[PDB]
Amino acid sequence: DLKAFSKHIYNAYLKNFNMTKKKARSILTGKASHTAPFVIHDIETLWQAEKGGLPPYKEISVHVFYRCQCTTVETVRELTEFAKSIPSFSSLFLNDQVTLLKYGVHEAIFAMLASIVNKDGLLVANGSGFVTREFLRSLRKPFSDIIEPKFEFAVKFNALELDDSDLALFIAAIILCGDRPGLMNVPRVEAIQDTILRALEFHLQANHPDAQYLFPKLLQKMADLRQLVTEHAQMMQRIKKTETETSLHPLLQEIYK
Ligand SMILES: O=C(O)CCCCCOc1ccccc1CN(C(=O)c1ccc(-c2ccccc2F)cc1)C1CC1
Ligand SMILES: CCCCCCCO[C@@H]1O[C@H](CO)[C@@H](O)[C@H](O)[C@H]1O
Ligand SMILES: CCCCCCCO[C@@H]1O[C@H](CO)[C@@H](O)[C@H](O)[C@H]1O
Repeated sequence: DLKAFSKHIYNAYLKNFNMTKKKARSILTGKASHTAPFVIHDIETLWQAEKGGLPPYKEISVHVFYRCQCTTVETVRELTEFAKSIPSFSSLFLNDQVTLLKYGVHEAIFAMLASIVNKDGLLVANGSGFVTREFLRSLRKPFSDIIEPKFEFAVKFNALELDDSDLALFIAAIILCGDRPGLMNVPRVEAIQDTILRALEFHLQANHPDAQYLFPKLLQKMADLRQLVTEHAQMMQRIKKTETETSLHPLLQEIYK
């Protein structure tokens, strides 16, 4: 049953991800709690944020880079358990599960990223802090170059105004993608992806009645995410080749192997 298929993915989304877009958006607006997030806009406030774990300190731009690794790695662990909560996904052999996570987590991460982003920055520390975009721009290359492209995508992505129910299905479609290199059972995954996209279109018709061309637009965003991630990978291989003092989390090294 497709209606129940969708609802199961929605529950897995709520059960496995720390913050919903509804949570984040209320913070970024200021309705939620009378204590707004602590703004990190420069070195001082960055230091104050740390006061109130990671590899040896090298410098500020690299410190930010490590904080980013921690969030990506943490989000990978949530995507893994969210995917595992999808019965269709757990029926695949374990190696096929790894292939899809290896080549899908980053696409899923930059799509979820938009939920905690606005034109001015993003949330950190579970909504307790807000890092400004101008500050992340002030970092030295190539760390400023690896951050700014995501904001440009996030702002155009938020213009679609998806709610958490849309995103749950949207993320499952990104993970269950038959195009990944080295997949063993392509037709199985192709079928699963087709069921999700069908349920996604069915969902959007109900959830966004007066939103036209929303489904083809999201398919275009999926294509955009492949471009964004591929560019991100090149910049990562740049850091690995030119930033000797910058280490990489082993899990991410396996993804970029
Ligand atoms: O290849 C990989 O996967 C690793 C390299 C990723 C580097 C690029 O990361 C990004 C690019 C654009 C936008 C956001 C991010 C990082 N993310 C965060 O949520 C996030 C977390 C913490 C801080 C932050 C905390 C305290 C002090 C200053 C900080 F900057 C900032 C952003 C997204 C999960 C990817
Ligand atoms: C199901 C448990 C037994 C699984 C044994 C099959 C191992 O396959 C390996 O899967 C990896 C991606 O997942 C690839 O990177 C490797 O090249 C491939 O050799
Ligand atoms: C939690 C899983 C998400 C992270 C996936 C990382 C997978 O890395 C790959 O694992 C394969 C066998 O495990 C190796 O054959 C590949 O060389 C390696 O690139």
